[PDB]
Amino acid sequence: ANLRTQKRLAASVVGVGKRKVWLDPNETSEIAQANSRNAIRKLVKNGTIVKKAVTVHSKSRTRAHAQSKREGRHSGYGKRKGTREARLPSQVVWIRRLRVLRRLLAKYRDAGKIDKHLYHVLYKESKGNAFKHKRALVEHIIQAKADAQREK
Amino acid sequence: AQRVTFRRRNPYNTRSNKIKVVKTPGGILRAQHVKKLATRPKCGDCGSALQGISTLRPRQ
Amino acid sequence: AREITDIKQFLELTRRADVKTATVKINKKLNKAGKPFRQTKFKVRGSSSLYTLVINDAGKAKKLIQSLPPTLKVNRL
Amino acid sequence: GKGTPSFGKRHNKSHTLCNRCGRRSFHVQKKTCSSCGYPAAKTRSYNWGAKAKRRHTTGTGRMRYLKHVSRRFKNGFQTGSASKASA
Amino acid sequence: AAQKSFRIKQKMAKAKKQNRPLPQWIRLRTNNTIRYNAKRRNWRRTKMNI
RNA sequence: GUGCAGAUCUUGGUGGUAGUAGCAAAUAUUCAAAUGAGAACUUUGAAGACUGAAGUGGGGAAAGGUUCCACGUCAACAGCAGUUGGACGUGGGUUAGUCGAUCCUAAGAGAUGGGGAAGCUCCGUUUCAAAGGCCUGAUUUUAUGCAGGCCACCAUCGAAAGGGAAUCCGGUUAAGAUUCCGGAACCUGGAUAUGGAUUCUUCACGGUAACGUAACUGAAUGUGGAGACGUCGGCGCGAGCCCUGGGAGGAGUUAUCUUUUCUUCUUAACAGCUUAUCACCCCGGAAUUGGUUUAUCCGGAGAUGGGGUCUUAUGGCUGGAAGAGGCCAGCACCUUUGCUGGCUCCGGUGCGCUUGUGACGGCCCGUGAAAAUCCACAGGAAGGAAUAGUUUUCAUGCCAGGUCGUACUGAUAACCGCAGCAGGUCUCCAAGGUGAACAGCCUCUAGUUGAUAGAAUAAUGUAGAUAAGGGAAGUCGGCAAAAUAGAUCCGUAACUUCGGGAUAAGGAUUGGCUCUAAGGGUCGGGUACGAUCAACUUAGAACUGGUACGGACAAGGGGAAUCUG
RNA sequence: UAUUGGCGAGAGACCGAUAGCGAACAAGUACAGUGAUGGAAAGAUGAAAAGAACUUUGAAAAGAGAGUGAAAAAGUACGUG
Repeated sequence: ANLRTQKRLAASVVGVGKRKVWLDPNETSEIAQANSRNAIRKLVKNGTIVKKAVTVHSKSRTRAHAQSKREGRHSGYGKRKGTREARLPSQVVWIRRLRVLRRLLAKYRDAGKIDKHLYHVLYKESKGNAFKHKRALVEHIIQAKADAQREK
Repeated sequence: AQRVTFRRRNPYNTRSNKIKVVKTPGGILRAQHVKKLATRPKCGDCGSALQGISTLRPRQ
Repeated sequence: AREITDIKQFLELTRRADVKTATVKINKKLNKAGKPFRQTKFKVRGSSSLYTLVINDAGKAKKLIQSLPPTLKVNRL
Repeated sequence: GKGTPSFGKRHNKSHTLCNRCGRRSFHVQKKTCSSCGYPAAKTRSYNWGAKAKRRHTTGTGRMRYLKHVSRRFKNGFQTGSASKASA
Repeated sequence: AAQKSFRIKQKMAKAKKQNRPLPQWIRLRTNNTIRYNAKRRNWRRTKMNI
């Protein structure tokens, strides 16, 4: 027999590749007469040609490994191959931090915790430095508000 | 991870050959060809885009 | 490809002398938290566009199919 | 790199079909045929091309009109019809 | 080519019909000396040159 | 045209060599069944592998021309074979208002009037030319003569990647599809009828304004916009993909374990409502300077602020539209093959990848096309209702949209290389892990498993390696190989054009496991904190092992000088 | 008076298929080259297909017979060879 065109037709009828259709090796006389696509669509229905389900590619050894990165493993010096700027650019670190310090300063200003004159000083020091994080800005605001009240 | 083709016989990435990938009701990806974007009309004196005017390609 | 929202504007559409046909499509849906209800779609086919009227109250649906003209080739579902 | 690697870049026809002789001698950019020519009503032929006239001259084709001129002359360019005879 | 002019598609249309052997009744004719089609073309043996 | 052994004679045929050189790149095949006279090679199944998504995948441009597909078939071709084939014989197949050509111009090509040249022809492309037709009047013989007014541009060809009217989804074939079929749209040209609108203030009203809208007359001529535009960098946003949670189905694993592993959960064009950076308007009038970007620019030429208007890229909802597509289950049956049910749900995240886009910024002695075409404005020529008109840039209605191409390959077998040649040949899409990575290495989808085979394992090769002790003694010459190599931390010389040299040189660390600490988002405070959610980055500590840890992969040898550019 | 073209005739101490025109033949053909151009090879069964009915071996080409023919020492690989 020659079931090459029944291999090709069934891959188009089912909707998979030719590597995922299974022709019955005991019904080769019935498949060899299926010259049409309406005849192939019959042979899928009575089980002569099946769909041959997908080869599994499990991500479980990824998800088990990715949990340990979340727990903190595999990040030692012998596990890094890129530079520190390659893994995480210092501009992105600065962008994260400076968008934090502008957001708390804008939040403090319209909430009424700080006024507009204390803001505009803190806007330009945060654009400079000495506010390493959100904690270092807040202890500065706490001190400067208390000192201006002590100065009052 | 469903790779896609052009739909016309221009196989090059020209200005007239833009592609947005859209999901069809057949559950597959298919590319659709997007026309080039309309500019706003500009003012005859200052050159700024003048408001209240719809931005269409010129024959529309 | 156009929704009609006024039910009396939908009724003047059916006598526009190009609308030979229509259809009544029934969809089983839920009323936004719980129990199911019956929504019906009254689609008339004009000569250049299809007009749709969605009716959520299945009682008001019954008073509308009698309000259709007797000449319209109404295709239920 | 001038032989078989360089031969793979040959996919742009210098010459296309001529409308006067069907030759594929019509140079596209020059817009002229190298065998007969589309410009200049004078068919390209030279006396140094003795074989080249032999392929293209009269008699080599159909001669849809010149087939009958020598026979039309022999009867002295008649007009009319032969009327009738016996048998 | 795959997007052609009609003057090119006309010349393949003719050369398609000339892609056949002799009619076999030809060889039975009186004083026929034609034994086979001596102008047969094939696409991978001789290009048409348009 | 008369005698051949010679001319590296000419043409044709034929040996020895010789069943010899060889048919060895691209990891790789094996078992069984079928078929057949015959199977290492054809088909099916099973297994093992490979390409590893910058593919051996899915499409195209040039080119080819029917190789596409079916049936029959094996003399020649597939440098073994052959029942197979891009072969042989016979047929079948390419369906468009919307995809292209067609239209436009680019660099350029090239007539006409002219001027050269004995002439073939050359120059020239608006020239020293009497260069061509546009909107309506006047006809109520009647066909279009003639009357106002304007326009003066002065051929044509040249892009299947530039410009450009308009189509999407689902299904179908042996081979066609944005082309056929079902549904649903849009454009152009054309007639046209009704409704809505306008009108007694004739050619609309509202808003302080930006401007709004279902419309809301406007010829000649003029002005303007769109078409119409560089490159790089970072940021914001969207789309698709990736990753992930619950749930509703199915499949796999189950000695033991695993609320587990894999998979379906989709929504087009078009249309209505809504939606934004930028920009603009009104109120107000700012130093105690304020706003604000990742990037320092903006404000009395009017900031911050309060209130608004617009562009609709883009997104959300609804229609299209669940009836489609997907995943399942239950019944049926030599059948065309059915019939009937469900479910198709709600989220999350981001220096992710690709891409589009916006506001910007850098750069230039580089500032990064044109035209067709379309619209607007100015102007107010002209036609215009009240006993009744005006409008067809609003809604619906009616008709038509020609011609040509459309199959397939696009290459380790369809192209060019004398060929089924390890060469050459323009481009789109682009999964998971490791990792900085579109590197290498492994896998998923899809696709191949093609390249003459069998048996032995001499010499000498070719490709890949390893070597005790010495370490260039080899050699023209350290040629070839080895050594080094990623990241983190330390430490870096002469010299210098002060920018570099510089990864200088030279050292140390690196796994696994268990912890610690720091770095965030959103919510309620009348005019000090807490709840909660979600990230991978960096630093440190203990323990542990045949001192191993960039454990494969990947990956600098360095220095002191001379000649020279 | 000229006449290697055209058309129609008649000839020859010419050549006889590697000769004679390149071409006695589907010859300016097949084929090559981007193109200008280049450019072949190739005539003969027999008087007549009378081109081998039928049998046998073989998967089949074909073999062995049988036959036709004056002759298969003429079998579409065909005069002689």
